[PDB]
Amino acid sequence: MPQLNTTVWPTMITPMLLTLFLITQLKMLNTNYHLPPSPKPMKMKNYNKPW
Amino acid sequence: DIDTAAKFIGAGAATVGVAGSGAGIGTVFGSLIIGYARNPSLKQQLFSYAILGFALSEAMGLFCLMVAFLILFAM
Repeated sequence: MPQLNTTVWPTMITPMLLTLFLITQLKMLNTNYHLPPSPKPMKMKNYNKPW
Repeated sequence: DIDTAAKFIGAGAATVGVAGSGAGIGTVFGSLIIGYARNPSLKQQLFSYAILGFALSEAMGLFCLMVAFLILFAM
């Protein structure tokens, strides 16, 4: 079983860490979801005429 | 050699432990059919439980294929 060849293990451990923990994560941060725009048509800080 | 020979019987025997996951997986995806036929509105929550059961079931199944290959090659 080549999986048990413990000599090239450091060749798999590092670039995974360089891919699972740095690169791919750095692409999810660049996938943002904005809150959808429903600005209410009812925003009027008004007041009765001067009386 | 008696060692190279016994490795074939030992690795062959430990593979029978996969028969447990063949049956356990059939029960999970069998109960998912029954459980979904009664409350189909929970389809997404039921399936979440099937995968958890499928994984934990097949987990015990691969522990056997572990020993099956631990004996055949790693020894």
